[PDB]
Amino acid sequence: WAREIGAXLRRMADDLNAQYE
Amino acid sequence: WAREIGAXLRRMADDLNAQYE
Amino acid sequence: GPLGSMSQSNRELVVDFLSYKLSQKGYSWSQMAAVKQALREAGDEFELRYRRAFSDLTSQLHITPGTAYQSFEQVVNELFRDGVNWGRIVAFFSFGGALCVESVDKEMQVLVSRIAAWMATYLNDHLEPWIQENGGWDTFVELYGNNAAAE
Amino acid sequence: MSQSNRELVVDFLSYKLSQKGYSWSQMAAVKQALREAGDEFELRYRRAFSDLTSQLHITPGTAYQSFEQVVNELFRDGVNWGRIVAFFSFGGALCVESVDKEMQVLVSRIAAWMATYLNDHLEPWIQENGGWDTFVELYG
Repeated sequence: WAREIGAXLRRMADDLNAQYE
Repeated sequence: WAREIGAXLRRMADDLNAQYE
Repeated sequence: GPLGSMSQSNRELVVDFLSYKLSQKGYSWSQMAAVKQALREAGDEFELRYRRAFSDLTSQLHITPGTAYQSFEQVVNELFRDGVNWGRIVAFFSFGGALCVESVDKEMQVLVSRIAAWMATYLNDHLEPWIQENGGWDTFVELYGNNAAAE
Repeated sequence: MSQSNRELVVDFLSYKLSQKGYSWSQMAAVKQALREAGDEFELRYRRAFSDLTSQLHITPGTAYQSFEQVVNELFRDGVNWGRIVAFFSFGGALCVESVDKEMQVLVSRIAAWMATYLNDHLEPWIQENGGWDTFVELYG
């Protein structure tokens, strides 16, 4: 499900945030 | 001059418009 | 009301991002958003259709704050000399855009808001009656935004 | 309208300016920065992202619940610029999916959920880190 989408977005976002920092 | 650039935009515009209309 | 990060509408940001994503799939957020997006695309298309020539033409105009309006006025009056069609309207937009970038390029930034204002006046005064008569911006959307070039 | 036309002129010029790395306004700069960060995220993660978005089951009656679950997990332990971009990209994919499924009634709603969430949960962190300007400067 939805929550376990948000956790695997949060994979994507933190590892973009570690490109963009 | 600016009129004969204006007339050769109006070349480009009509030969775009004749793609669409 | 000094503008800045804290006066910035979150709604506006969201609507703008969503309009973009919807348009990339051939969809739209609203007619206003679809008009804006179709204009951007038509503009790109127009500029890329004669990439070098459009650039070489605008480059031929040597704008300075003291000559900008007279050059703008001659080009645009001539562009619509014998009438209006949607193609000419797109060209009108692209021309104004070229003029703005060049203005900033030459450290003539003051010209940006003047150009924008001359464009709005021309649209509202000269073009709006034609646009309204021809079924409004909805017609442009259908023609250009919802169709690809013949080729 | 006539303010219609002026808004069209601003949007178009904003766009031409940004294509050359200039900005009509801070707001225009933020918008364009966001559109391109959203593209980069979606292209960067195209297979994974597209496969995640296919894992969701949307109906007009429950989409809001699904959105809350995704988003609260996205921001479970706080906020960063990466997560904010993922947030927008997610919202965008939710709208596209909605239209694919003939559920366009959801689109204006998703916009409202997002704006409200930005307003309540994201904006305080954004302004605490220098504002949208900070985002424009790192995300070009």
